[PDB]
Amino acid sequence: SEQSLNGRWTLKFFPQPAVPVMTIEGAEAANGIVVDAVVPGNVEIDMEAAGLVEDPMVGNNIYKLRPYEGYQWYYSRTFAAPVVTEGQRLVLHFGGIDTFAEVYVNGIKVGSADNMLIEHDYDITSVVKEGENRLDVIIRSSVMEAQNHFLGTLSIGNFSNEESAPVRRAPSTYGWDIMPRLVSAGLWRDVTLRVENPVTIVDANWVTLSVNPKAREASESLYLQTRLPFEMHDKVKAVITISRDGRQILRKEALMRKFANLFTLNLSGVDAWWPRGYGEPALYTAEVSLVDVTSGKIYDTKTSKIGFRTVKLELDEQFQFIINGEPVFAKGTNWVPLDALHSRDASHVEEAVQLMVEMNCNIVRCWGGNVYEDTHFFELCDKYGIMVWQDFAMGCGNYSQRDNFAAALEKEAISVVVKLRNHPSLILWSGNNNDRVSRQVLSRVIYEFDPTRPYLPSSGYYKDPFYTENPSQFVSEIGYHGCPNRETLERMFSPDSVNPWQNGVVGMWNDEWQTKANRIYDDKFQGGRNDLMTNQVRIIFGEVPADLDDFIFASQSVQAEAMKFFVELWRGRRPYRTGIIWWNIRDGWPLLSDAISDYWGGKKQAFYYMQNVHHDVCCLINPAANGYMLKVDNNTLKDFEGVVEVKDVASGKQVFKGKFVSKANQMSEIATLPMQKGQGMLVISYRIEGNEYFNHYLYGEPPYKLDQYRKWVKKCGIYELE
Amino acid sequence: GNVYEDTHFFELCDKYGIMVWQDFAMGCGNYSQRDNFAAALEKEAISVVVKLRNHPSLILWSGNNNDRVSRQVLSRVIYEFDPTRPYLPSSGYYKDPFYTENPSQFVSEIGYHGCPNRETLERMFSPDSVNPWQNGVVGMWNDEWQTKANRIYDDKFQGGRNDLMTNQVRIIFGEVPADLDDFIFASQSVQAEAMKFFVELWRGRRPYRTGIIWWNIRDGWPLLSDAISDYWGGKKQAFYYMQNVHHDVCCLINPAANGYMLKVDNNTLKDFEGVVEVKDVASGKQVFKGKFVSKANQMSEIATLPMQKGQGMLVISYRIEGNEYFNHYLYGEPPYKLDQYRKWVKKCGIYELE
Repeated sequence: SEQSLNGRWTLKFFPQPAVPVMTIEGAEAANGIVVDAVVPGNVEIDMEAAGLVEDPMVGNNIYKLRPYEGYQWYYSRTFAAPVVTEGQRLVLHFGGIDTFAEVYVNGIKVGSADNMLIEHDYDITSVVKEGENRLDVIIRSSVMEAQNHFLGTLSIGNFSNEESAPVRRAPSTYGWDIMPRLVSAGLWRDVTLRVENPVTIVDANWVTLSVNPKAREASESLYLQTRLPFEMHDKVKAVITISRDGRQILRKEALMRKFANLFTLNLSGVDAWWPRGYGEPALYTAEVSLVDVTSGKIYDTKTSKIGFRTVKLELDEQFQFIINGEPVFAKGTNWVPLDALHSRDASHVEEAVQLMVEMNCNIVRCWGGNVYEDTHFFELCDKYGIMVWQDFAMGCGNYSQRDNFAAALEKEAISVVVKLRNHPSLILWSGNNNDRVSRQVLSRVIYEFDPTRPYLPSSGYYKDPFYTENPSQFVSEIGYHGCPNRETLERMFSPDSVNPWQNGVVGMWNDEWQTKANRIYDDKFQGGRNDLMTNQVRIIFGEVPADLDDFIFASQSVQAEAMKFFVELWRGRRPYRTGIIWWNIRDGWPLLSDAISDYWGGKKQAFYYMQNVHHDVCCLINPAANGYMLKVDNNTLKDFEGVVEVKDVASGKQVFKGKFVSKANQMSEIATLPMQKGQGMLVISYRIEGNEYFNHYLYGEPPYKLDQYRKWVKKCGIYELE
Repeated sequence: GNVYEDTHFFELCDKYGIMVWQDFAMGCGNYSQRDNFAAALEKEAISVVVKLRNHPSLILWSGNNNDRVSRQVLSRVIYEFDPTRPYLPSSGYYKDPFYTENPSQFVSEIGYHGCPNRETLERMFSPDSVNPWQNGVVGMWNDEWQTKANRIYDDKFQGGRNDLMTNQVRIIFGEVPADLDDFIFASQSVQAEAMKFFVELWRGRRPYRTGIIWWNIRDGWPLLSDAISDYWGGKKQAFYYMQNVHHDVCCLINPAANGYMLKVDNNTLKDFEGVVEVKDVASGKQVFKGKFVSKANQMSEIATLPMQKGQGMLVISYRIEGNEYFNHYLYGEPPYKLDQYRKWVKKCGIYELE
């Protein structure tokens, strides 16, 4: 059984002195404040519930959490230890400790945590009592831990904070241009008590050796590691079961004559796992149990949903992902922190993944500035067919080449790889970077613990040749600023600061708008990152509107047209272009950013534009001095037939009407359209297998008139001005 | 896969002139890349290198394998503690093109199964299990024979490794003999002809071929294996065949659709002169007689012999500096008749059927 230690804990906080508190008698003796804390949680959530801090999402209140970065946090609770039989093991499991802390059980230290991003398991079998036991965790300041290290030259001056270089925490917690500075602390993931038998499963590594999708065959390997007392050798059998919706497909039983074994399962009548568009995300329940051959008692059982899929990164001799022997075109978003207070991430995962399902992304890149997402995130990507590109947790910056950092990074890499290597959605590991970390440490971990996935050591006007003539087949990062919806503006800003213009002077941002750009520290300055919004609006629409609703529509339209153009340009230049990962789909804080949706679920206009150019089959138009090139792109393994009609919005004249055949996994040209005069919009209507789809193309050259573009969008009949 | 031999082993190889290729103790398998295993392997490598680096017979260190162990740890130990020896990070029908058209100048591993002598069978097997056929059914091994294949764990199954003995016999001699003594002679003859052919093929294709290391000479347990001698000293028939094609100067014959190519190979630094005679065993007809000059450390061709009809054996007799030497060549193509091959071996006058 598994007993949960989540719930109400006791939290005592106080400023950290020159000598950090490491013991219990020191934590109880320190003059501090005591509050009721919820675990999993962040300490700022507990303090806001106590009325001690104000909502950091509103105004400049984010800077008011500054003093608590030098505090210590004393967690303490009491649990009932279950009765253990002789030979069993009692494990205390922490899913998330932020970050540097000493763990005590019954006044005895059981471990010292030093990594925010990985789990920490402790054996407390010999230190527990009978009845109620006391658990104590004394966390110290993450910021002050940086001064225990001497930084290398290239670790200073990067965009990532110097405080983030020598420690193993999410880099964006120290502040970024898309995430606030909120280091925080606390037990931000589950804390559980586990009772393990003498015979228990240490790890079950499922690996697809081969997959024959057209034959509905697959060869799956199970690298099983167990704890097996020698008196249990030749007396325990491993029971392997592959099932789908309850129906049993294969059952293999084998006697456990050694603690580690490889079982190869040659399956038939099983479907392959495919990313979105290229097929179904077929998942099968894989269960392994350790059963006594005499009494039949089950000692342990591991269950998960696995997918039969092969992954190969073909480096062009600038790459292309090969899934099940087929070259897929990757279209997706970068994944940023779901929340600055990362204990709330698990409450956003389901709804945020749905943003990618609605977008019809087939790939997602987990940004190295974020924590590693939990298992439930990958379980969702498994069943929705979203491939996962995982960067290791290092941000814009170079890191130490010494042995201490390598050992800490090796311990972290092995932990996260073992935790995630069995998800079919996971397809790539990246160093996000001569470097020991990217070309030796991380590559050596992938070499030993996951040889079946590739490892990569490193990663104005939207029609400007900088974007157009970029020779990369696979773009990994690309984004344009977009002002959030009015409702999100009124919620995060003070009433007198909702309008951005200080004194009404167009272009000069007030202090609260400068905070939500994002200004990491509270320095009073004018301009900076927010000027990107007015600059991009001034280019496309000539002048920056003074009215807020006009400025919202203008800024969201610039982001919408720019983002839609990049996707249509990459999908339209196949088969040379092999993939596009844009930045980004969702904000992790109430902020002014280049994401296409906010922290509160407010979808910007770019989200609807991007959604209509991410379909499995998409009719689009690419620019040409000869006029318009009507194309259709197919990101599936099937051919589709439809009828497409293009008419001019301002005149109502029909420019083209005819049927098309979209060949599988390729771009097909439909027709070349006559060049229209001046500026305007073409509406693209096409029907495929009884379903209506819609797209558009804005012709002409900037500067455009804002009021004219708005009429064209409303008459196009696709997007609401809202 | 073995321990490191002690000093007395290398002292013997020193005085008998046997070069030693030493693999580090890692077996068919990849190993950890972490620091703990590297430190343990480094401590082990330095110890064994310091212990053995002064023996003249020792000529090569091998990793038996991007790998830290083979391309960093072990190579770094050789770099510092023994820079005067090289370090290498890594290593059916016997006339099938898989063996014949193998382009490697130096073969490191090659072997064929051979049933041990009757005396070794009766010693390691229970009396009712000495005969391999369970219920007399030819091909089905009893449990004790399945154990000595070798079955690592006591799983009751049929077939597996032991089927290699009957398969190789069925190829060369058409059918598997039911009589034990016939099966012993058939299995040992298949191993003997296959092993002798590989050595004669590599020695006969010099100077392109540079060396051959066959597997293996002795068993380390009472077992059914591809070694040419058992744990109790029982020499299989392949040992005597191999011995006659390992001489410093060896007259041998390599196959050709044109017939037979009588060659002589020299693994010395001296030239030798002799007289060689080849006659057919079944007919007694003399096929060739004449003198030869074997140039040092090279293969020299003597003559091309006329192609004989059907199947048979040629006996090769040659005298060098007052010493008689003997070899043979089996011509024709399988399947052969077991009783006919046995007569040819007995009349060849070299190997005893025992």
